[PDB]
Amino acid sequence: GRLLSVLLAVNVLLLACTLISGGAFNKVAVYDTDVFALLTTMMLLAALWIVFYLLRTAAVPYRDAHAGPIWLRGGLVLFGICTLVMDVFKTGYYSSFSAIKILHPIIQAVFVIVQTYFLWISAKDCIHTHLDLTRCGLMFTLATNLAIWMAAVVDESVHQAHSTAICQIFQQGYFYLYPFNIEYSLFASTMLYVMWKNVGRLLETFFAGPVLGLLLFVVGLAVFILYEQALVIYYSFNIVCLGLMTLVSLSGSVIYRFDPTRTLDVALLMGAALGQYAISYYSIVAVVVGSPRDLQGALNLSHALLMIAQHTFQNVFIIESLHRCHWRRRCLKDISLFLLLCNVILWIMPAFGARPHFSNTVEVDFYGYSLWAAIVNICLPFGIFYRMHAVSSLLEVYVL
Amino acid sequence: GRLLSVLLAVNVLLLACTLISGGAFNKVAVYDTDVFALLTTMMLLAALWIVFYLLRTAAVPYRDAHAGPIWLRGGLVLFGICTLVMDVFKTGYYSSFSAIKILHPIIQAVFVIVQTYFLWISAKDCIHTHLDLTRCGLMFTLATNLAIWMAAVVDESVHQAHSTAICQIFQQGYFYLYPFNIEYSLFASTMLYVMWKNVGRLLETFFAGPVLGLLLFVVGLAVFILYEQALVIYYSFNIVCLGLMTLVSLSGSVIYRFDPTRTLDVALLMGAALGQYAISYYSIVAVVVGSPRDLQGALNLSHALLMIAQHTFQNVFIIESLHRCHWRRRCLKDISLFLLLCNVILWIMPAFGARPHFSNTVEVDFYGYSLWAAIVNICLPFGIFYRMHAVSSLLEVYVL
Repeated sequence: GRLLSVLLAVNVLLLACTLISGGAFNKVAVYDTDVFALLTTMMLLAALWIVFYLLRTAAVPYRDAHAGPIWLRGGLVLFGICTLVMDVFKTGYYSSFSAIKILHPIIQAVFVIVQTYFLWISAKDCIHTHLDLTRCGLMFTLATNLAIWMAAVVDESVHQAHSTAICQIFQQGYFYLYPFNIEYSLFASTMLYVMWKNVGRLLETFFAGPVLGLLLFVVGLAVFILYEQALVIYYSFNIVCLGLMTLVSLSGSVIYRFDPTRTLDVALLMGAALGQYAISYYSIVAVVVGSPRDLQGALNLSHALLMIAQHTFQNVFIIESLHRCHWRRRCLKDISLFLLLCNVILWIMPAFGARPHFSNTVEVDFYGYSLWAAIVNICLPFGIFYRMHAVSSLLEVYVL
Repeated sequence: GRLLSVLLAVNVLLLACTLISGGAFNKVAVYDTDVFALLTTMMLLAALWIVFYLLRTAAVPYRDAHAGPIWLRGGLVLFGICTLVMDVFKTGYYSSFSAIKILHPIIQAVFVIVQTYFLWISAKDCIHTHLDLTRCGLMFTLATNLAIWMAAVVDESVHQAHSTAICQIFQQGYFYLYPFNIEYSLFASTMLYVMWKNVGRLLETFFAGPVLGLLLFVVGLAVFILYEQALVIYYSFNIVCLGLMTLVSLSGSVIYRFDPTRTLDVALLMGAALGQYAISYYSIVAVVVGSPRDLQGALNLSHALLMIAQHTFQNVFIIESLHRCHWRRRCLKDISLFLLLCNVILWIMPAFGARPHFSNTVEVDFYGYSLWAAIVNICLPFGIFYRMHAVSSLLEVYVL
């Protein structure tokens, strides 16, 4: 049943994985035609099951509470809208001409609309019935989102590596919104998995931190808009933000030392941080084996090490605060604010920034454009997910 | 605790993964020096924990029964000995000259000896104490085996793609035993994971089948020794063996239709079959997008489809028999014998055969030598694992 559903998801996802990675990395010709045909079939079958579930459930005597956190649902709709805009540019590019290539955007739009509505209205639904059928359907939808994710990463790693009409605005706009589509796939997959296990079950502040964060929030805005090289202040600000975050988060852990449903929260928090760990690890290798000891190289190495340290210490601080000061209660409510404001800026740059991010120029010549682009496309969405999860967790700590 | 141990394993394995895949696929120079330094550190720390566990346990009031099946332990020792022989060729190649390169074989030999002894004498041990410390140690050892597995696959996919003294016998012999080392890593990882969850818990035949299998067993021997191209009888025999296996396994399912601790057994059986599914999927793509409709192409496509069908139907037959004929009880004991004999030959060819296997010549020009070799090295060990698991399961069915 559950194992069968898992096996099904894995087996069908494995079939998509070889089709996506076999027809794109072969030598004779790029066979992406069957990739779109299978992807269209997956969403159409996934959408058909979803509407069937909606029709037959218009069952769930008890409702979950932590299954649908607002940050998860909000990101799904925000990236779901971006996926719809991406599909508009998808069809807008198709102003020429194969048939399944044109079909793919429309069926994708229908699937994302239906899936977003279904997840919004059934995020915390504890299905007590049709357990056998729904588990396969939920897992099939989970594999569908991961199949789109895998295809999107491969498609991005091919067009970006290899770099008619007004299409330029339609093409580049379409290719700019891919990370948002990948973000939607990651956001849809985690909530589908949350519902899959949720089947057949019944269950005052100081005036120094926020101002420091707000100026960092304001200065962080002034940095990435400036670039919309010969600049080293982007690294300087990021080091200061990460360095301050590392010390501030660590200090909060010291204060606690001086004086349930969380399992998924830690797993998502620690698991999503692996995306930045991997990027930093590749960055560290590229600077100790590649570029010499220069200003840019030293700045990149310090930025990667500070990213690792900040992720680790913020994670341990959030974990400790989740488990749990006459004058330090206001301080504790103040530490969370500085990190929360500093997490939003560290969310904006990777998400809304350009695909060839500034903070990676050595790992470009060290790993090549294609390999480094693939690594970034695989890992950075986990960084965005971690940023949102950390913002939500810091809001929870402030509430507590 | 358990999650922390998992996180630890994942985090340290992720660090090894980027180091192995970053220092080998970069552009300036192949930085495998730090790969051996980290790998040596991992086993040395893993070996130190294992002997520490052995010394302090020379605790476990109750013993598991299905945790250490004989096929799992036997394969570990068989491939553990092969790993020791591989390490002998490893040091035997080092008849020149860096320092850690020479150290790596010796520490690997110590680690494999200690780990094989530890797994043999503690396969079914239900650790009721030191749960926190042992779980991290078991998971760290699990990541150590996977780190060696990942390094072995990358090392194999690099030397094979790029193709002094008598070393030729020392080098080629060393490079021939890599799949056995990878097999040991897969075998060590699964039993380490079996013990990780086993912490803090208290729990007559007919005369037509065997002769058909025995001649197929004998003929199968006569095939692969012949090659130790212009030959198409290897495909002809494999199709006959797989075709007969597909019909025989399916027929056994029909007879049943006419009239607990297994969760890991199905997961290992179905999960390991993914290795052959992936190889077949890549083979199917290479023949419908690449080579035209020729004798070799049609034979390869039929072989891949028959592999998929045989794996699926054998899996469902084994699963159904695990859940569970006045004159058909002898038949049921006879169906298992034909598949069991036919699984041994289908085990011998991928394991003891040459690295450029005969059954893949199109997926060579379609995917390139490097990509196809990497795919085969990733997937085929799962096929060998599945063959052994199927042999053990068919023996169990014959006993039942």
